[PDB]
Amino acid sequence: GYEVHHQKLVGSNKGAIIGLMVGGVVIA
Amino acid sequence: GYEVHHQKLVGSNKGAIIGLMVGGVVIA
Amino acid sequence: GYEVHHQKLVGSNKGAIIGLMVGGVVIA
Amino acid sequence: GYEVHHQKLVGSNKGAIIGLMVGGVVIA
Amino acid sequence: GYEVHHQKLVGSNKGAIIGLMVGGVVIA
Amino acid sequence: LVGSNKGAIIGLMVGGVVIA
Amino acid sequence: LVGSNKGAIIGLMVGGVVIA
Amino acid sequence: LVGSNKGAIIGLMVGGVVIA
Amino acid sequence: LVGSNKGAIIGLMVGGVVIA
Amino acid sequence: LVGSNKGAIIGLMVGGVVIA
Repeated sequence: GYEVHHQKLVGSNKGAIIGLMVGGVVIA
Repeated sequence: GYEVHHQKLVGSNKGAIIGLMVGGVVIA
Repeated sequence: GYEVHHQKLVGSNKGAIIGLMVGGVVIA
Repeated sequence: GYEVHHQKLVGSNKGAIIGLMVGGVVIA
Repeated sequence: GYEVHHQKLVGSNKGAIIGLMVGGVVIA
Repeated sequence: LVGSNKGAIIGLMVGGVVIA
Repeated sequence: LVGSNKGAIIGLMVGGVVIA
Repeated sequence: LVGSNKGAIIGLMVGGVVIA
Repeated sequence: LVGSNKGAIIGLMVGGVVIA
Repeated sequence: LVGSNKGAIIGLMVGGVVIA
């Protein structure tokens, strides 16, 4: 179980690159 | 189980690149 | 089970590129 | 099962490119 | 079990690059 | 196979994306 | 096969996307 | 196989992404 | 195999990403 | 195998990322 809230991320970025992935949450 | 809320992300970005993927949530 | 709400993403981006995909949610 | 609500995404973007896909939800 | 809230991240960054991944939450 | 590759070569493909 | 590739080459294809 | 590769070469592919 | 590789070579691939 | 490798060579791959 996981919870994540009220946060922020700011500025230009190189993205997300991901392999074989099962059941994850990816914000990128 | 997962929960994610009220957050933000700001600025120009290189996106998301993803392999074989099962049941994930991807915001990008 | 998953929940995601009230969030935002801002700025021009290179999109999402995805391999073989089963049952996922992709916002991009 | 999945739930996603009350969010937004803002700015011009390069879309979504997806391989073989089964039962997914793609907003792009 | 995990909880993360009210935080921020600021400045241009090299993204996230990820191997085989099961059930994680990735902000990037 | 003889001679150089600068692009992508695949024997069998199921799903996936190739950008030259 | 003999001689150079700059694009994409596939033996068997199911689904997927190619951009030259 | 003879001669140099600067790109990508795959025997069997399920999912995944290739950028030259 | 004969001659130098500067790119990527894979026998069997499930998922994953290749950038030349 | 003959000649030097400056890139990446893999027998079997599940997940992972390769940057040349």
